[PDB]
Amino acid sequence: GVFEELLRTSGIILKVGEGQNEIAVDQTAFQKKLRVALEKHPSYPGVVNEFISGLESHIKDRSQFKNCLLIKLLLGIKILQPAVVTLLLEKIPEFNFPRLIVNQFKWLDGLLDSQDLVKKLMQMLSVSPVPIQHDIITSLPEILEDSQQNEVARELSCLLKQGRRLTV
Amino acid sequence: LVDLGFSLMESYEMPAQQACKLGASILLETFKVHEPIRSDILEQVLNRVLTKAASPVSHFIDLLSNIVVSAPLVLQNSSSRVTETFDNLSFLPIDTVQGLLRAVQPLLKVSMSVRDSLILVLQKAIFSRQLDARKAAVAGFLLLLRNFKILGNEAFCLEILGSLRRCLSQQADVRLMLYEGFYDVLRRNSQLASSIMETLLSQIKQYYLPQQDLLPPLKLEGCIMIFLQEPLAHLLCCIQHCLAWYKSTVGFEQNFEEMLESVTRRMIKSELEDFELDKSADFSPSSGVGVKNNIYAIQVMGICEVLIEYNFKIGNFSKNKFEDVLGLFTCYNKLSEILKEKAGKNKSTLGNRIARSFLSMGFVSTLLTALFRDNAQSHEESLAVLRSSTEFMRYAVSVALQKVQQLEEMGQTDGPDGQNPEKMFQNLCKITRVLLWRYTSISISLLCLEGLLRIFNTMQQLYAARIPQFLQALDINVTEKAAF
DNA sequence: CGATGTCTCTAGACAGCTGC
DNA sequence: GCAGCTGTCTAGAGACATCGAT
Repeated sequence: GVFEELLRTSGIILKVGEGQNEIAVDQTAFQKKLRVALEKHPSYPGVVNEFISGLESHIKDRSQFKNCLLIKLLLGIKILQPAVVTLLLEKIPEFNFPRLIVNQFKWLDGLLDSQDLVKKLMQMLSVSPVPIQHDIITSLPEILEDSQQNEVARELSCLLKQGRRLTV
Repeated sequence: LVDLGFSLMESYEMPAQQACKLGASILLETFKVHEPIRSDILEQVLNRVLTKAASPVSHFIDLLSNIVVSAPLVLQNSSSRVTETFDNLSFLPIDTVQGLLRAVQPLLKVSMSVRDSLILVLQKAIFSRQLDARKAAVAGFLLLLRNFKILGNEAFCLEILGSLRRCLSQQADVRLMLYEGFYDVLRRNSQLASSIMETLLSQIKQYYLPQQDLLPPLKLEGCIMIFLQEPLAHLLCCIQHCLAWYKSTVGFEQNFEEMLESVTRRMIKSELEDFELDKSADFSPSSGVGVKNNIYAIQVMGICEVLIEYNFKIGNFSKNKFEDVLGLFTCYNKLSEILKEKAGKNKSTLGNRIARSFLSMGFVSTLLTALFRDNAQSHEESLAVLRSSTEFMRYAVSVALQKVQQLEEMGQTDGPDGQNPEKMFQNLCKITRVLLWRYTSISISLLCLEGLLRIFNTMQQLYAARIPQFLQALDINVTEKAAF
């Protein structure tokens, strides 16, 4: 609930459901307010750890994920760099639902370590239905910004070799 | 008339160029004076530009610009049928997109719907991982920022800031043109300029290595993915030009100046002994490591050139900075005259000269005008020891030959004010005299004379309508001055 | 339909004709 | 005494005749 309190002082309201985002329409004051809140109360490993625990407890609800439909405010801090990744992992087995995060990650490249995250996304792709796998395969260029061309080309050629039915 | 013009552009593809001129003329006349058919003319020209890239098709964009600047309301009268044209990002968006946006600028500004369509099409285009698509996206970004003017709706200002910052993470090739185009939009903002400086400063901290005047700050290892990831020279050139603009306009700025000064003081103390490329033959074409040295070698040359502009501009007749310029070129020549063009690439005789320079046409004009045809008490005896560097003399003019050659082969150049034809016209009007004065002062003069041949060639071939002022600027009938 | 080979050449080099 | 200097040979690059069928 620490992240919930931090949202209460600077962020969204405590509303779990299917409503709209209770965030100010700006990124120079509300974002700065969230940054100063995250830089004033959390200043030690223990408090940031309990803040991470509160964030995991809060955002884990599917209602919050539907409310998300942004997340760039959370990614403004380095301490949530893998938190957004693991929340994406928690949101991915919801279908056809992951379309929201697929479109949300569009126009978003905040990441912890793309090289390992690529391996992890094909790892979850090994256990995905056909349609979601097709969308994710379309989304490999989305997660990159042309900085991992060689390995991604190698792996997509491997996918082409293994999968002929899903060549499109 | 309109059918004849349509088939005229069809039959074009010099008599063909004259046919293009005649067709553009007749289309413009029949559009200007005929009211109920101007929409038909707009539809015809919109349907004719598409699927036309093999032949030179600049005529379409230029006559479209002329007819919309004569009558901008036709597109709205045609219910803004330009939205479908946004798909042209895949055919040939090297220059057509830039000119098209230039033409449609006022109608994008007045009409909110077309602006929204443009922003959404470019937003979906930017994250397409195609080189061509990204080039089209960055080209459109170069224009959209200056499409909106507030320098003399604030959400519109602040929202566009992060797009290019995100795009900066992409390859070097798409990282290239943003460095050049940042100045054009920076001439059009006050606080957006501050944010752009902060973003560029954060970018340059990636390769700064803050160490206070020790082993050189070469983080070129990151620009290896045999390949290159970030053109440090272009980034440094943009940094210098934007810093000069900010200084002339009126926390980090003081830090910005000192770290730039620290780098200048570090290059003079970092010679080809602390450098990794101290070997005279480490370069090897068609090798995995030699080309890595080659890209490192070419990148540092641009690094030296940029700070030559900085020290000359930040210092004003101050002997301390002049010797810094000497040391910079000393590092430049010691590493450009030899190693490269000995083992890098000189097997074929070099038709051209000192490699592609990242200087300003304004700067080189100031340099030559201050160097030659300038002798005052403000001169601090620094040019006296600077004049001893005849190797610097040859480079000081060979860069100018490179710039006006860009104006010869192409219609533009590099550095600030590369697209404002009056601006270089004044620059060309100024540099020509000192170029002539250097020739008439008495190789070195061979360089300036070769330039004059290319000023006159460029003057007639490009600035044909602007000849009389240039002819009179050498101090109305052109012949009497020409005969002189 | 027009890619191609042939040819005036300008210079550079290291090597023969000056030298030594 | 083998140290000096003296020049056709070879590779650069650019314009033309036919190059060889579309």
